[PDB]
Amino acid sequence: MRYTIMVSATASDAAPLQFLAPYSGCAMAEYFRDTGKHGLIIYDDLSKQSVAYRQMSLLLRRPPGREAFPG
Amino acid sequence: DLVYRTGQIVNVPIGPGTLGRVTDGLGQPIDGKGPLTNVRSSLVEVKAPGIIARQSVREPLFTGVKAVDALVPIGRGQRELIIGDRQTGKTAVAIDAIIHQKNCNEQVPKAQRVYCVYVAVGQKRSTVAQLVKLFTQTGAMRYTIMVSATASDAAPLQFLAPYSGCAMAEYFRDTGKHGLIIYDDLSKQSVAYRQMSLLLRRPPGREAFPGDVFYLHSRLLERAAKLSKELGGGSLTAFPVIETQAGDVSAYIATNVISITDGQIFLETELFYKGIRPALNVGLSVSRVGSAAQFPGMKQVAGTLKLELAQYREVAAFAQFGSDLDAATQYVLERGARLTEMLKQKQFAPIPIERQTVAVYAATKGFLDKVRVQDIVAAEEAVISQVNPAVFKILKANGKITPALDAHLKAELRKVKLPGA
Amino acid sequence: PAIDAGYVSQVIGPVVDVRFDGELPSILSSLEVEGHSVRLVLEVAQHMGDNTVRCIAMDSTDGLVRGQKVVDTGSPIKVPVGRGTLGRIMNVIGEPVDEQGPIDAADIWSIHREAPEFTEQSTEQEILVTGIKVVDLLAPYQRGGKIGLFGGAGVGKTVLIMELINNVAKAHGGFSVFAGVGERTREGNDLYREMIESGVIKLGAERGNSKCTLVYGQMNEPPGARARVALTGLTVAEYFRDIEGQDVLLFVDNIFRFTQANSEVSALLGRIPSAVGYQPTLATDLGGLQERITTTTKGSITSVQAVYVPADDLTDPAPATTFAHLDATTVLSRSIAELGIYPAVDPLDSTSRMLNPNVIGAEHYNVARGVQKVLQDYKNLQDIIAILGMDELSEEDKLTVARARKIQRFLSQPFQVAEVFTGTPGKYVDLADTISGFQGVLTGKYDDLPEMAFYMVGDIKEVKEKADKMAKDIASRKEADNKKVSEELKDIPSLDKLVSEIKEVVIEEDDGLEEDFKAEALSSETVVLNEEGKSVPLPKKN
Amino acid sequence: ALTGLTVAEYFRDIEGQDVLLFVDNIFRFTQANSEVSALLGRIPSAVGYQPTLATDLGGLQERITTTTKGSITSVQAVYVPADDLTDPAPATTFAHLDATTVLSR
Amino acid sequence: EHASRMSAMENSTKSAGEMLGKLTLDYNRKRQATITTELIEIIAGASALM
Ligand SMILES: Nc1ncnc2c1ncn2[C@@H]1O[C@H](COP(=O)(O)OP(=O)(O)OP(=O)(O)O)[C@@H](O)[C@H]1O
Ligand SMILES: Nc1ncnc2c1ncn2[C@@H]1O[C@H](COP(=O)(O)OP(=O)(O)O)[C@@H](O)[C@H]1O
Ligand SMILES: [Mg+2]
Ligand SMILES: [Mg+2]
Repeated sequence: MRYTIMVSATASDAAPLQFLAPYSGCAMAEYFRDTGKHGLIIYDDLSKQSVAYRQMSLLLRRPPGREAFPG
Repeated sequence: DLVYRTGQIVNVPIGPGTLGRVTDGLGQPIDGKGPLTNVRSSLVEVKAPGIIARQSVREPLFTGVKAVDALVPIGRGQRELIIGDRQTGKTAVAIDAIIHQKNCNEQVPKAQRVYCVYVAVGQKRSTVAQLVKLFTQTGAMRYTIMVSATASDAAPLQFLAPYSGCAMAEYFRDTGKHGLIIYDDLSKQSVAYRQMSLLLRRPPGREAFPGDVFYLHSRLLERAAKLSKELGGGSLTAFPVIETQAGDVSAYIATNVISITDGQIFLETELFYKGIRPALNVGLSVSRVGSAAQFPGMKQVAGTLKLELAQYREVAAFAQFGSDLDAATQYVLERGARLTEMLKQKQFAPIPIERQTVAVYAATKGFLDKVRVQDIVAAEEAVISQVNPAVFKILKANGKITPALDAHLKAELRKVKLPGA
Repeated sequence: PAIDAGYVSQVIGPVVDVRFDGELPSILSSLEVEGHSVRLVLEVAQHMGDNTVRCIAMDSTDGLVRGQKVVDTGSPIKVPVGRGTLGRIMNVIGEPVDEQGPIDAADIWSIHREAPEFTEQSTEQEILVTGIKVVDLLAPYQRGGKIGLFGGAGVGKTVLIMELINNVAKAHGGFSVFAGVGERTREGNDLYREMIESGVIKLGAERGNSKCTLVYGQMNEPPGARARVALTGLTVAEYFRDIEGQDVLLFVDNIFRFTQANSEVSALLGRIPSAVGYQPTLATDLGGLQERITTTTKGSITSVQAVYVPADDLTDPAPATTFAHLDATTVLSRSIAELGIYPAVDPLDSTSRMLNPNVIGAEHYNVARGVQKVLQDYKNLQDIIAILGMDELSEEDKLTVARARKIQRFLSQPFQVAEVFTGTPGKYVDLADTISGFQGVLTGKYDDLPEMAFYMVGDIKEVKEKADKMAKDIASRKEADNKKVSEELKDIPSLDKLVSEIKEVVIEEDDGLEEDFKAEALSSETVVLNEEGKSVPLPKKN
Repeated sequence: ALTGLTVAEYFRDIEGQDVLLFVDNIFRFTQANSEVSALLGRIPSAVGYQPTLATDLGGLQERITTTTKGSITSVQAVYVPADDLTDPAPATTFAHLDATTVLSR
Repeated sequence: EHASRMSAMENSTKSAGEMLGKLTLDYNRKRQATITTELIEIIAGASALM
C-alpha cells in the first residue's frame, strides 16, 4: 500500500462515478509517466465500466446499437 | 363513436346460472340457452389470497388415470401443470380428470363435492364444440363451466378468458365448496398477452415477450389455492397446459410457469409414439405437495412402484442395443415392462381410486408376472372383473389397506382368469 | 389544505403520475392516496416535469380516477422494525398480515439509506458448516459471506435453502430474517407452519423470545411490492446490524423477482431498454440492494441470496452482474438433476472466496482440487464416451471415469426438510466427516465398493453398510419363502361381514346452490352511464 | 386466402355441398401477413413475424369448419421454414391441422 | 474382431446420430433467440428516433 493508489468505484455508487473511475485512474498514472517514472495501471472489470457507460446513455435518449451499447 | 363508462371494474357473471353453459371470456354465453338467470357478477381481477388466509394441503384430489394418481399425486388446492408437445395427450388427461370428477361427485356428500371449470384458449371452435358434446354424453356437463375463447376472437378476449374461468371458480373457493379449474393451452394465452402488449409499443424482453408475462401467469395461478377453515375451507386446483416445442423446457413461458406451479407433468413424445398413451414420463415428472396428501395405502404400494420405476428406465433401451447384456437385471426390466404397460389406459374412461389400488396391487406383488407382456392390459381389466366386488367397497371405505384385508386379497388375486398362460 | 395535496395525473398500469400544486416531494418518499378500497401507497422516483412526478404503485391500481387526492408523509417509506417484529409477517409497508393486531414498533426506519462505506468494512474470514457435503467441500460458505444459489426453475433452490434454514438457523446465536421476494404464496405458508412447530415462531405472550422475522412480497402483488420487499426485509437487517449488533440471518428468496419487478415498470417509464429486455438501471439497483448486505465492524449479516436464472441460461445479464455481488457462488444446474442427484450443484463452477489454501488450509484445498480435477477429466471425456463407448481408452483414465461416477453419486445427500416427500431422513454431516470421507475416494480407498453404494448417503460410515445391504439383498432373492396360513379365524371377521362394518355416509341429492346467494337483476342490455351519471340502458345506436 | 374461403363459403352455406379448398403455401400467407403487419408500424414479434400471428392466421382457419348446412375442408400446403418445426409459423399452423400427409421423393 | 466392430460401429452410428438430434435443436433455439435479440436492437434503435 506504500506504492499503491486505488480508485474504487463500487456497484452501489452511481453510474458516472464508475464511468469516470478508469478515466480518473489513468489521470493519476499520467503523472508517473510525465515525471520519468514507470507506472502500472489495472483497469479491473472494464466490461463493468462499459455497462456503467450503457446506463447513462440509455437514460439520455441516445441511440443504441450492438447489445444496446451506444455507438 | 360514443363510448360509455359502466362504473364497475371488469367483471364476469358467476354462479349456478353458469353450470352447463359455454361462456365467452367476458360473460355472454354462446350455448344458445338464453342469458344467465341465477348469477352474481364479481371482479375478474381479484388479489390472490394471503398466507394467513391459507393453510397446508391435506385432502387429496384424485384424477382417475392410472399414470397420474400412482406417481404424481395431486391434492386439493395444489396447482399441477401439464406440459408437453402438440397432439401428445395433455388435453386428454385434463378432460379425463373432469369425467372422473363427475362420477366421484355421485359418491361424495354435498360439502365435499367438486365443480369443474374448463377454459379454452386458442383452440379451434370445431374441436371445443366436440369437447362440450363429449361433456354432455358423459354427464360431466352438470358440474362443468366452459370458457371458450377460440383462435378467431380478438387478443384481449384470449387474454382475459383464463381470468374469467378463475373468477367463475372463485365462487366455490369463497363459499366452502371445492373446485377444479383447467387452464387449457396457456402458451396461447401468453401470445395473447404478447399481442396486447406489443401493439401498445411496449418494449419486449427475451423471445419478444414483454417483461410482465411472469406476473400475468403469477396472478392467474396464485388465485387457486387451499384456504383455512375460517373462510369456509374452500379450495381450487389448477391445471395449466403449456405447449412446448420439440423437447424444450427452456422456452421462456415453459420455464416461467414451472417456477409458479407446485409441480409439472411431463409428457415426453418419445413415450407417446410407440403407443403408450398417456405418455406420462415418470422420472422427470414430480409433484412435491401431494406426497403427504395422497390416498394412503396407495403410498404404501406405489412407493415400491416408484423405486422400481426409478430403476427401470436406467437400463432401458440399451439392454441389447447399446453395449451388451448381463441378465442380472432382467428381473427389473421384465417386471418394469409390465408396469409401464400397466400405466396405459384406453381413452375417456377413468379408473377411480378404489379400482386403481387393487390394479396397482396386482402388478406389484407378483400376481401377474406369469402372463407375458403382450396381454397384461387384458389381465388388469380382468382383475377388476374377476375379483368379487366386496374388496372395492372396503378399500375406499377405510381408506387404508389393513393386514386383515390383503391376506384376503392375496388369495383372491390368484384365482383369476389369466389371459394366455 | 391545497398546498402539498396533489391529484393523479395519469395511470399506466402499475405506474401512476401525480401532478402537484404546492411542492413536489423529494425522491423515494411515499405517498398516501385517498378514496381507494385499499390503502394504496406510491413512491416517487422521477420528477417528470409539468409539476408532476413518476410513481410505481405498491398495490392494485384498479380504480384510480384522475382527480383523487394524494397526500405525502413528507418522508421515505418507513417500516415498523424491532425485536417486536420477531414472529410477525410484514408486507412492503409493514402492516401485519398474521392477524395478531399491530406491531409494537421499536422504531420506524426508512427503507432507503446509503450503503455502508469502506471505513465500516470487515475482513474476518471463517467457515460455515451446513450439513451438506457438496457445500462444505467445493465452495464453503463464509460466516460473513453473501451466498448465491442460482437455480433454473425446478432444480431445488427452494428446498436447499429450506434445508439450510432447518440446519443452521436453530443453532446459530442470532435471529433470522426471511425475505420471500416473489416466491409462490403457498411456500410462504409452509414456512409459517414449520417455524411454529419447531419453536422459532412463538405467538401469544412469547413473541420477544422468537428467532425469526418474516417479510413477504410473494408473487401475488403487482410489481411495486416485489420491487421494494427485498429492500424492506433488508431494513429489518439494518436495525439488527447497526443497533442490535447481533449476527442476523437473511435468507432472501428468489431475488431475481426484484430485478424483474423493476423490469415490469421500467418498460412503462419511457426508458429505452437495455440488452435482452431489462432496464438500464439493473447495474445500480442490484448494487443498491446487494451492498447493504455487508458485515460491518459492529455486527455481521450471515445472508443467503437466491438468484433465479431465467431460462437455464447463465449468460443472461440478471445473473451475470450478480456473480460479482456474491462471495460464494453455488450454481444449481438442470441436466445433473435429471439423473436424480440431489442436490445438483455444478461442482465445476460453484466457487467461493473461502476456497483458498491459506484460510481453510492446504489439507482441504488438496481434496477439492482433486475432485475438480477428475471431473474436469470426466467432462473432457464426455464427448468420446457417448459416441464410441468406454471401451476405447487406456486403463489410466477408464479407472478415473468409474472414479467420476463414484464421486458423482456420493454428492447426493438426503435433506432433513425433504423427508416429507422422500421418505428417508436427511443427514447432518460435520466438516471433519467429509474431508476424511473424501480423502480416500480420491486415492481409491473404496474403489472395490460399487458405484451405487455412494448414492444418498450421509457419512463415511454409511458408505460400506449400504454396500453390505446391496450384497445382502442378492442373497435375499432366494433366502426364504413366506406363507400365512391359520389366520382366517384369528382377527378377521369375514369378507362379507367386512361389508357390514362400515358406517355409510348419507349422500344427499339436491345440492341447492341458492344458499348464501344474491342473484342480482341481470338484463339484456348493458348498463351505461348518461351525462349526469344515472344508470340507464345503452341508447339504441351502434 | 380470404377470397378462396368466401367462394367456398357460398358453396358450403347455400348449396350445401362438401367443398374442397387449397390455401396454397400457407407459409407464404403467414409471411404475407408478416410484411403487411410490419408495414403498418406494428412492433415486430418473435423471429421476424407479425405480432398478430395466432389471431390473424387463425382467422383464416376458424372460418374453415363444418356446420349443419355444410362443411369446408382445406388442403393447406405447408413449407417448413428452414426445416425447423419450432419456427413460430408452423408452430401455430400445426395447432389447427388435423391430418398431416407427407410426400417423399 | 471384424464382427463385433460391425455391431459396435452400428451403435456408434446411432449414438452419434442422436447427438446430432439434440444439437440441431440446440442450433434452432439459439438461432431464433439470435434473430429476436438482433431484431429488438432495431426497434430500440427506431423508437428513440420517432
Ligand atoms: N389413452 C389414450 N388412448 C388412445 N389415444 C389417445 C389416448 N390419449 C391420447 N390419445 C390420442 O392423443 C391425442 C390427444 O389429444 P390432445 O388434445 O390431448 O392433444 P394436445 O397435445 O392437447 O393437442 P391440442 O393442444 O391441439 O389440443 C388424441 O387425438 C388421441 O387420439
Ligand atoms: N434434496 C432433494 N431431494 C429430492 N428432490 C429434490 C431435492 N431438492 C430439490 N428437489 C426437487 O427439485 C424440485 C425443485 O422445486 P422448487 O425448489 O420448488 O423449484 P426451484 O428449484 O425453482 O426453487 C422439487 O420439485 C423437488 O422435487
Ligand atoms: Mg390441447
Ligand atoms: Mg424456485
